[PDB]
Amino acid sequence: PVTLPTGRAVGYPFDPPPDLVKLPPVSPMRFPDGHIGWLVTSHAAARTVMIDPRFSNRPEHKHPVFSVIPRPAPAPGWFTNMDAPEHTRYRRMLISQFTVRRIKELEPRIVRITEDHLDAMAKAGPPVDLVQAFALPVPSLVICELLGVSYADHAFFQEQTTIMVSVDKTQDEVTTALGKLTRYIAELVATKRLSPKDDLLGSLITDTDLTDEELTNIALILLVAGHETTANMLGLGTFALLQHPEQIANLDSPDAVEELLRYLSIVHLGTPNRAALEDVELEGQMIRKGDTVAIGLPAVNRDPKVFDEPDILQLDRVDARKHAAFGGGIHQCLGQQLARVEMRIGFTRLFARFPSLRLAVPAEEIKLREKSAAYGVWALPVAWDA
Ligand code: HEM
Ligand SMILES: CC[C@H](C)C(=O)O[C@H]1CCC=C2C=C[C@H](C)[C@H](CC[C@@H]3C[C@@H](O)CC(=O)O3)[C@H]21
Repeated sequence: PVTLPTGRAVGYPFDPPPDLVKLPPVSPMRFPDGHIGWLVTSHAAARTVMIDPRFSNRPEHKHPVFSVIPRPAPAPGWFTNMDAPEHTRYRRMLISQFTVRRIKELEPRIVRITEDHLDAMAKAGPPVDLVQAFALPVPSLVICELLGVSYADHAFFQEQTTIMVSVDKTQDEVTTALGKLTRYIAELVATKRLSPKDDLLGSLITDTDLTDEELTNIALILLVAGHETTANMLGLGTFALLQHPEQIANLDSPDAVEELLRYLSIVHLGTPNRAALEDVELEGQMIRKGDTVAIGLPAVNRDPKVFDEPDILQLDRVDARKHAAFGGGIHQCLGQQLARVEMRIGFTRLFARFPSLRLAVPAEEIKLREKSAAYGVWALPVAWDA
C-alpha cells in the first residue's frame, strides 16, 4: 500500500508527482487512520468512481484522505458530502440559480472587474505580484457580487477560505475558520431575509423554502469554492503560459481554457474520493464494500489512453474536453460555467494588455501550494515593458 503521493519534481511545477504517475491504474493506498483502500490514476477507472451509484460521498462511509475535516451526518445544506436523494434537493435548487441568464448577465461585470485590475497594474507599474494584483481579487470580487456578500470584508474571507482548503492545518484551526465564516454569513442571511435582492443568495431566499441554516451552509460552500479555484487557475495558468510562450498565440482557441484545466489539474490530492457501498471491480482489482477509493486527477488528466501527447500543454489540441478537472457525476463542479467565463476573460485580457509579461524572478523561485487541496502559486512576481 502506498501513501498518497505528494512531491512535485523541482523544475516540473505543472506535472504530477512522479510517485503518482508511476503507479498502476488502481493501487492499494494507506489512509492516515490505517484504512487500506485505493488510489486510482486511470481515466476510465476515475470515471466509474465518479459516476457509478455504488459509490458514496458520505463521511459516515469514508475514511478521510486527510485527517482534518472542514465541516460543521452532514448538516442541512452541507450538500457536498451528501448522496442522492438528499444531495439532489440542494443540487437542483443551485442549478436553477447557476442559469444561462445569470452567467450571461454577469459577464460584463467580470469584464469590467478584470479590466479595472489591469488598469491598477498599469498604474503601479512593474513588477507586481500577480497573485495579489489580479489572480486573487478578480474572482474574489466576482463571487462576492454573485452571492451579495460585501467585498469590503475580502481580506477576512480570503484568510478563512485558505484555511478551509488547506491540508496543512489542525482540526482546531479549521473549526475556527469555519466558525468565523458561519457566524459572518448567518448574519448576512438574516439581513437579506429583510431586503430582497436578485443575487444568487437573495434568489435562493425568494424562490425556495431553504432554512437560514441551509442558506448559511450553501453560501459558505460557494464562498470557499469561489475564492480557492479560479484564483489558483489564473496564477498557475499564467505561470504555465509564461513557461510555454509559444502557446500564448493559441489562447483564442475554443478549448484553450479546457486545456489549461486538464494540464494543471489544481484539485490535485486524492479528490474526488468515494466509499464503495458494494464490491466493485475496477481495472485489475476488486474494490470491497467499505473501501475508500481516492482519485489522482493530475494523473487521470495525463492518461495516454485518452490524450495525444498528454504531457504537452497544447491549447489547440482536439481532445481537451475529455479532461476530468471538474470531477464527474452528480457532484461534478457546480461553478464550471462561471469559472470558465472568468478564466477566458482573465487570461485573454491579461495577455492582451501586457503582451510582454514575464516572470520577474527565476522560475525556480516560484513557491507552490503543495500543502493546499487546491494547487497553485503562493506568489508570482511579474514584469513587462512599461
Ligand atoms: C476554477 C476552477 C474550478 C475547478 C478546477 C473546480 C473543481 C471542482 C471539482 C473537481 C469538484 C468535484 C469534487 C468532488 O466530486 O469531490 C467540484 C465541485 C464543486 N465546485 Fe468546482 N471547481 C472550480 C470552480 C468552482 C467555482 C468558481 C465554484 C463557485 C461556487 C465552484 C463550486 C463547486 C461546488 C459548489 C462543488 C460541489 C458540487 C456538489 O457536490 O454537488 N467550483 N469543483
Ligand atoms: C470544505 C471546503 C468546501 C466547502 C469544499 O468542500 O470544497 C470542495 C468542493 C468545492 C471546491 C473545492 C476546491 C478545492 C478543494 C479540493 C475543496 C475541498 C478541500 C478539502 C480541504 C480539506 O478538508 C482536505 C480535503 O482534501 O479537501 C473543494
